[PDB]
Amino acid sequence: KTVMYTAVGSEWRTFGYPRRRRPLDSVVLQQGLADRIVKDIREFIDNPKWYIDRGIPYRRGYLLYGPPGCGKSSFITALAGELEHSICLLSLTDSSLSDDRLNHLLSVAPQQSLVLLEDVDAAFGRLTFSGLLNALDGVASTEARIVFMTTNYIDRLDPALIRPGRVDLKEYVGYCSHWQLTQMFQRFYPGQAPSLAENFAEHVLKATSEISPAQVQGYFMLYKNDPMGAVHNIESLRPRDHHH
Amino acid sequence: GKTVMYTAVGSEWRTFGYPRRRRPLDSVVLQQGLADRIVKDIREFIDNPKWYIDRGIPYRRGYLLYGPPGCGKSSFITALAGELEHSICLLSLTDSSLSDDRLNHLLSVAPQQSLVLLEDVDAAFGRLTFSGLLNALDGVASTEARIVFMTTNYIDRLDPALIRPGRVDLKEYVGYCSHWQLTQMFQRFYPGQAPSLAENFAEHVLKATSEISPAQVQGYFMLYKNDPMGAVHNIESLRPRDHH
Amino acid sequence: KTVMYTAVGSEWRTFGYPRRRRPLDSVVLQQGLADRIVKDIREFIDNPKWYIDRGIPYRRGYLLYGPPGCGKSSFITALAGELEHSICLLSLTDSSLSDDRLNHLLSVAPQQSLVLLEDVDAAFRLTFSGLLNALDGVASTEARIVFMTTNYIDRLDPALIRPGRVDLKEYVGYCSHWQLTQMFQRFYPGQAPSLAENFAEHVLKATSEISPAQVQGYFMLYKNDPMGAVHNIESLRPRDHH
Amino acid sequence: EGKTVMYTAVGSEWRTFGYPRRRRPLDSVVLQQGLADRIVKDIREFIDNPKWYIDRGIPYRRGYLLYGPPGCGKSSFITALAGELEHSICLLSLTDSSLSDDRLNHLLSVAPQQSLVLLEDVDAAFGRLTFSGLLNALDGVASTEARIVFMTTNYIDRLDPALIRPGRVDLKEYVGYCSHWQLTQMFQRFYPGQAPSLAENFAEHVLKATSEISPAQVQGYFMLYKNDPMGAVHNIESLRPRDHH
Amino acid sequence: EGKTVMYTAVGSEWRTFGYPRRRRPLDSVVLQQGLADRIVKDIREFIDNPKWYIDRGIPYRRGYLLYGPPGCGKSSFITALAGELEHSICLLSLTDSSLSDDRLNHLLSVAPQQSLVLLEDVDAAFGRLTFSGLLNALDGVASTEARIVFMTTNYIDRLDPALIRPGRVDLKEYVGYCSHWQLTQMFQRFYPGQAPSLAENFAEHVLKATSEISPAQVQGYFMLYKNDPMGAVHNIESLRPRDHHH
Amino acid sequence: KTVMYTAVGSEWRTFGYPRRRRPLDSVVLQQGLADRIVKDIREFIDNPKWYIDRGIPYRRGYLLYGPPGCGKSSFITALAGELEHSICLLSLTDSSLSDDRLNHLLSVAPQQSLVLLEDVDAAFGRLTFSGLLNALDGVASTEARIVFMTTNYIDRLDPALIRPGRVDLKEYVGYCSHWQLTQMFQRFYPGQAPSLAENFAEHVLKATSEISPAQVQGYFMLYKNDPMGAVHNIESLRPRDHHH
Amino acid sequence: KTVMYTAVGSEWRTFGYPRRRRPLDSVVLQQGLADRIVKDIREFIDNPKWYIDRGIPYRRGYLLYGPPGCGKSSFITALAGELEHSICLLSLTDSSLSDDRLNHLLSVAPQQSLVLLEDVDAAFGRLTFSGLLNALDGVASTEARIVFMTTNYIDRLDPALIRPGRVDLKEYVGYCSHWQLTQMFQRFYPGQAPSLAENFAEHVLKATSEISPAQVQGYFMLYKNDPMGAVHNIESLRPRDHHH
Ligand SMILES: Nc1ncnc2c1ncn2[C@@H]1O[C@H](COP(=O)(O)OP(=O)(O)NP(=O)(O)O)[C@@H](O)[C@H]1O
Ligand SMILES: Nc1ncnc2c1ncn2[C@@H]1O[C@H](COP(=O)(O)OP(=O)(O)NP(=O)(O)O)[C@@H](O)[C@H]1O
Ligand SMILES: Nc1ncnc2c1ncn2[C@@H]1O[C@H](COP(=O)(O)OP(=O)(O)NP(=O)(O)O)[C@@H](O)[C@H]1O
Ligand SMILES: Nc1ncnc2c1ncn2[C@@H]1O[C@H](COP(=O)(O)OP(=O)(O)NP(=O)(O)O)[C@@H](O)[C@H]1O
Ligand SMILES: Nc1ncnc2c1ncn2[C@@H]1O[C@H](COP(=O)(O)OP(=O)(O)NP(=O)(O)O)[C@@H](O)[C@H]1O
Ligand SMILES: Nc1ncnc2c1ncn2[C@@H]1O[C@H](COP(=O)(O)OP(=O)(O)NP(=O)(O)O)[C@@H](O)[C@H]1O
Ligand SMILES: Nc1ncnc2c1ncn2[C@@H]1O[C@H](COP(=O)(O)OP(=O)(O)NP(=O)(O)O)[C@@H](O)[C@H]1O
Ligand SMILES: [Mg+2]
Ligand SMILES: [Mg+2]
Ligand SMILES: [Mg+2]
Ligand SMILES: [Mg+2]
Ligand SMILES: [Mg+2]
Ligand SMILES: [Mg+2]
Ligand SMILES: [Mg+2]
Repeated sequence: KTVMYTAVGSEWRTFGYPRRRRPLDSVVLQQGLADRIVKDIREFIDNPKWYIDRGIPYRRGYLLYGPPGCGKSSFITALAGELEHSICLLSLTDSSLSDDRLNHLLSVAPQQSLVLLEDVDAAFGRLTFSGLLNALDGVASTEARIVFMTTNYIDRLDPALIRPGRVDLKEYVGYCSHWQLTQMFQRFYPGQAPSLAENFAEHVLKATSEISPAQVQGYFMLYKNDPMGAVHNIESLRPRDHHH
Repeated sequence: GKTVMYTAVGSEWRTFGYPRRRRPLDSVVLQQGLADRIVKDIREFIDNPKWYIDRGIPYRRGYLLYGPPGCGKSSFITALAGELEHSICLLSLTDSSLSDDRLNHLLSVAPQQSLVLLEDVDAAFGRLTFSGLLNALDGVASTEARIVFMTTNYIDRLDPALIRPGRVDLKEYVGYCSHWQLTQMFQRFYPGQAPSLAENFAEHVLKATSEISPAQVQGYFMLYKNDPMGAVHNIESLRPRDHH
Repeated sequence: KTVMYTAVGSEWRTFGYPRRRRPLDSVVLQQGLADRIVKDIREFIDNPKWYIDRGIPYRRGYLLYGPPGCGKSSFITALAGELEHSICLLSLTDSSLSDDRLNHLLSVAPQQSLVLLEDVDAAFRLTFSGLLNALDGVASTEARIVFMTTNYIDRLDPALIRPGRVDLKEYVGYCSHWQLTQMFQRFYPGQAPSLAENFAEHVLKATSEISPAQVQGYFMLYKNDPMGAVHNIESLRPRDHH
Repeated sequence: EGKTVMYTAVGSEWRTFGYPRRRRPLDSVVLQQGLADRIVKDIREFIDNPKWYIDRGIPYRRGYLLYGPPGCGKSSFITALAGELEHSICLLSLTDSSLSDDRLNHLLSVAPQQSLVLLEDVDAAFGRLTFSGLLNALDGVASTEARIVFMTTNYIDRLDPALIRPGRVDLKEYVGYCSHWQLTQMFQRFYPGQAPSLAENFAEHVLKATSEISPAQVQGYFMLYKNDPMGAVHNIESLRPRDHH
Repeated sequence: EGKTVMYTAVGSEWRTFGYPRRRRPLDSVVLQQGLADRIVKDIREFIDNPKWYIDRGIPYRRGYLLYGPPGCGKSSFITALAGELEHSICLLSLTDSSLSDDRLNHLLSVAPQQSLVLLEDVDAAFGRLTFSGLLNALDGVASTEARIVFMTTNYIDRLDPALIRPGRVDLKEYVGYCSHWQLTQMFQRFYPGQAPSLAENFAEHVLKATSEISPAQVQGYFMLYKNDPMGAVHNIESLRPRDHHH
Repeated sequence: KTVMYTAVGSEWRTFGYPRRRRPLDSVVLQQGLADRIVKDIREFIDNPKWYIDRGIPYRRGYLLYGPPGCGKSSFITALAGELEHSICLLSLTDSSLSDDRLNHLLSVAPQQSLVLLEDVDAAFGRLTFSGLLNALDGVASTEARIVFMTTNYIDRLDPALIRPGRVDLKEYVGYCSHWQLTQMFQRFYPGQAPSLAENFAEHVLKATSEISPAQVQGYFMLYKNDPMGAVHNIESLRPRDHHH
Repeated sequence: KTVMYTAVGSEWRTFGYPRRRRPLDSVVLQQGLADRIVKDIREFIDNPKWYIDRGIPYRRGYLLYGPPGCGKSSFITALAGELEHSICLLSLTDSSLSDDRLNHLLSVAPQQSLVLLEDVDAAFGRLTFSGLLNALDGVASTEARIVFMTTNYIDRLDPALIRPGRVDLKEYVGYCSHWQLTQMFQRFYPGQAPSLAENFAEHVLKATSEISPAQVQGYFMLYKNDPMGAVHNIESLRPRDHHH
């Protein structure tokens, strides 16, 4: 299972039921991206002695950035499941949250957890920019701590917030590649000819400029157990205005 | 069968007044095929949890009804709830007590077999933040077996991220009367008249008006109770008239 | 009598004494207007089955709009008396009133009452969407009659007063010839109709617009003096403040 | 013999303010010729004729607006009028933290009987009070009967017409700078038992030395010549307007 | 020997502020010739004539405004005047968190008898106090009798005429920079037993070295020449205005 | 020792330990300035009868003004020590401080104290301008009271705040004269030839346009017991930009 | 170990665990800078008598300024460890912090501690500018007190805040020199030929205009125990845009 924590005052409490792990394979990122992040984070988890020998704070931060519906929240959920880590949901835009409380919350994060700061562009007894920077990477910051940040708008982030030592790895999570379309078709319609996934991908890339994995999921939801339906109705993915 | 309304008191849902008489689905006249398409979609969602769990997809669905005042959004959602024997949870996003924390908890403890209703979601944009809403609707901590309905008169005011697939799965325009809605409404208000008389009413209404809401048609029929010939003879009164 | 209720928190409480009913006849609207509103509201009260058979929310809303002093508040008082209804005074500009409280207040309105929203233009704590959804939304209750007033209908959002929120909109204006003769005959009973005619003709020549409130105020200067009223009409010709 | 009781609002209720006050005699306030008589006649006709109102279905309420420049008789007249009618005065401040629409409605409904409710400087008003709350308290569905309201302002042009329409304000009176008649009347009150010809001399000369003079200025001048009517008549050039240093 | 009691507002009531103070002698405040006598005469005539007011139905109240530049004698005169009349002083701050229209009305109604209510810097005023609340407290239906109010300001042009009309303010006096007469009078008070000719020498030379000089500046100058009248007369060029270091 | 008081509500309380007196001689003001202020304040303390005979409020106020680091706070500390006076630290920018509280605090100041108002330019329930003027010199002001004000910005002070009777003596406290440089050198390096102090002063005034006593102190701190070091490294006092 | 304190009201409390000391050698500043600050601060700690004899307040202040990720927070941590000093974390942007509380907090700082004001540019019932100046260097300031300030933006600081006697030593902490690159390579890859560190430094300075030590650390983290990898992949440090 994957345990979710939320902040209640200065302490972390479980949020609802332990959740079924989303399998990492059920999230289709651009080719090699999932492997690169998993390798990076396993190398961090496996090498505390390398950090302590060199006097380096034993912490790592990740930033996933890009358009809505491309896999940021889903990937972090699946990654937590893959690493048997829990997730601490830390809201930076919150009445009770002070610099003092943030420092304490980061210091008492359950072990084997990812601290998740969603939509960190929207932050900027209340939090200050300097409080956030010094909690993430300052004199009092604690060790064995992994932080994930997300944003739709990396251009809005102050460079100081995401410099190495606060964010160690930045990854763009984008609209579907050819490879993501064939991989997603094969996951939703297992045991079809690879040639049929190819047919689907070629035609989607000709009917669209940009398509999110969320749109691809939503389309396959209209053709449950109907792979030929999925391949025949691709013109419906051509963008269409709202009614005015 | 009745329809139970819930409102939020703190972090919990409480019944709001009496159980209400179900509005029959047939008493709401949407554009041809629209009601059937939404009922089919939502029954397919309710009937297929295993399809979602097998593929690791969050078992949640969101609906947006958009369009001008008086065209059937609130009445359809009431009737739909009745058809599916679902209750309705009335969630006001513009509300002093509602924080990101409370919204997360309220969505997590929604009565089973309920539609969470967010009316006028354009008017939303401690207290609630835009990121808190997006992450409650589709984020790491969002709960399963959850159906959300949103409405707006102004879809052009909504941020794309709020209504992307995975937050909103189906968007439907609910507009001014078609020819078909006029004949269907005439036959419901004046049962056992010749179809030719409903036709006469529809043709003449569409020549006297550029746009007419179902609410206006209802209001007109209210002046001609049990007087179908009255309704057919006084259509020039629907030609728009200034306030004094 | 007519009972007035005001909101205390989420509940309705009586306001002062039960009031003497104002007779409907003592409020003089434009010819046919009062009869049309009474007929409409009695048809609503008498026809719940017509609504339920067709699946229509059993609710009706009224908007009276127009210049100060022409009969909106007085008519609603008299109408309540005529229908043996009470009145619930709901102030939309009020510190304690939230969307939640408004919903609950409309749901526990005493039966056989008119909910009165005076000066509904001045509302736009309560949100616009909260008001619209209380008046006509999923949780709105049945057997409910709402009256709205405004001096400024052009300031109202169309969504607030669309059919299903407001079912009947009526303009309440400055005196017609007919209102002037009817008012003269009520204030000076047992005079020749020709004397009411003399009064009306001369008032319409001395004035561009005159409210019933001004006509009442004028007759108050000539209590039991109908000849005084007919002789001093040039005093109604508009005169600046100093 | 009789006194005038002042009430102020404490929460939703009226309480006495200090001592019962000695009545100012109506004759000690000198308004323009006929004005005091017209207001007294109007208000006595209202007090004496409840049946006329009830028979015709008309709300048994009356409102008065006194308007004009500072120091011309508005507050002093209302004090003297209250004394003449053996009425108390309820001092209602519309600019006040605690005052809501709800509290105003309740305060007007429990006003001591035989009182004038006084709204001084009603131009300066425009939880907390709203314009609609004030209009509906003064003349709306829940307004109470046997109620007399007096409003004052220095600035009638700032008042919304809806606030002072008939049924909220029934009688509007301008209270202005001294007429010839007010000058002779004031001289005769401050210097009783002088020849009318001496009051005439005073009035003619004051109107030649001044464009505008308030009764408050005339009172202030007579205060410099207590028991000295010839002094008052001889020093009128001192009333010619003079800059601040 | 008499003292002067100072009161401040605590809520709706007046309380003594520190010790009873030594009376400043009226003669130790040097106003322009005749000004002090005119104010004393006016205020004694008010105190002595309640019957004249009651017979004519006139509110038994009087208000005074002293206005003009800093350091010319407004606060010191009012202190000395209070002492001369054996009156106490009520210090009423109009710019104050707790002060409402209601509280001001009550405070003016329970002012200790034989007191001057002092509103310093009344230009700076313009729940919480409103303009109408102040006007109606000073002269309105509920205002109380046997009440004397003193207002001061450096800026009379900033006062609304309604605040200072007769019946709120009955006497306005300008308190200005030193006349020739104030300079000779002040020299004779600081250096008793000197020839009038020496006070004359001082005054003539000060008026040639300065455009404007406050009594406060003259006091401050004499403080440099305690018991040294010839020093005072010899160092007058030091009163020629001199910039701050910039 | 010198006792420091701070305001707690309407009353004065001791702040920490009694402090070692800074010797007056250890503060080097422009030639004759210290002597003129000491003479003035001793003349005030010694002459209450002169004030009472003439009816003059027995109060005196002082304003020290000028650039940062030139001796205002250190002089007032040393002066208090020389006169065996305590110091009352009155902050005018303070949430709790009302007109009422300021009046009471000035009236109950410990006897034989200087009331110190630092940075009086920065002031302009809560304090008002009129409250401050009337506390300093008004009807209820108390006697035997000495106030010191400081500012870096005398041009920002309203003339009414610092008129005679509120402020009786204004003194500018400026950048080093030749005399202050030789005096400071002789204090930091006792028992050197006057010629060496001269060498130091001449060269500092050629390398600098403006130098504060604080800068001279800071320089001598780099050359403790090294007077030749001090004389040899003067080019280091030539102004240098920040790395920006 | 190194003990961290944070403010709780008017008093200092330990923050989590005593931390492992960062060795001073693990922080690579520009050549000679570390030695100059250590020498200065040891001279201050060792010479109270020199201060008391001359009447000089026994206090010293330090300002480290420059771009993000160049060694300000790391150096102060390591310096505290080297001097066996604790660190008091004082947040100037904080709801509860008044002028009064700041005065008291500076007066009861644990002995043998550095008071740390991070991001002092961001400060400018509640703290005022004058309150801060008078706490740092005023009549009531306490002795045996060491303050460190940092900023990314020294141009935003008012000169009065950082004048000698408030700040005694200002040091720029910048992007990597040639010397910092060879020193960092030799620390991360001990026992390699100096010639290899040289190869690394020359090539990094040709591929970059500016590189922070934080970026160098981040790069070496990709080549743990792979010095030839570090030397071969330097073109990867050439700046690269975020995906738009
Ligand atoms: N790369 C992906 N592979 C598979 N499913 C995906 C992917 N991206 C999105 N989805 C599906 O689409 C929905 C949204 O995915 P999610 O990861 O929450 O997107 P996101 O990038 O966090 N969006 P946002 O918060 O709006 O910036 C979920 O139901 C996912 O299963
Ligand atoms: N399509 C429809 N079929 C039948 N009745 C309708 C329809 N649309 C509106 N009405 C009637 O008109 C009134 C208002 O309908 P409702 O569904 O509440 O509108 P809405 O679209 O939610 N309006 P709004 O909230 O102002 O955007 C109710 O009395 C309905 O019975
Ligand atoms: N049509 C009318 N017939 C008889 N009396 C009327 C009429 N209109 C107004 N009045 C009288 O004038 C006064 C005001 O009437 P009312 O109905 O309160 O006006 P209104 O339109 O509600 N004014 P307002 O609130 O300013 O928009 C009352 O004293 C009524 O008796
Ligand atoms: N018409 C008048 N007759 C006699 N005395 C008057 C008259 N008008 C003003 N006074 C005197 O002048 C003073 C102010 O009178 P008052 O009636 O309070 O004026 P007002 O018009 O209310 N002034 P304001 O409140 O500034 O608008 C009192 O002392 C009165 O005695
Ligand atoms: N006319 C005067 N005669 C004698 N001393 C005076 C005079 N004016 C001012 N002083 C002295 O200078 C100081 C200020 O006098 P004070 O009466 O407080 O001035 P003010 O006019 O009230 N100033 P301000 O409050 O700033 O407008 C006191 O110490 C007085 O003794
Ligand atoms: N004239 C001086 N003689 C000797 N030391 C001085 C002098 N001026 C300043 N200092 C020293 O420099 C430091 C600050 O002096 P201080 O008196 O606090 O300056 P200030 O003028 O009050 N500065 P500021 O508050 O920024 O306006 C202390 O360490 C003093 O010892
Ligand atoms: N000069 C340096 N030598 C060695 N490691 C360094 C150096 N500068 C930064 N680092 C490393 O990079 C990270 C950040 O260093 P740190 O001292 O916190 O930066 P800073 O200058 O305080 N940054 P900032 O607060 O953003 O202005 C830590 O992981 C350090 O180990
Ligand atoms: Mg997301
Ligand atoms: Mg609706
Ligand atoms: Mg009305
Ligand atoms: Mg008045
Ligand atoms: Mg003064
Ligand atoms: Mg200082
Ligand atoms: Mg740092």
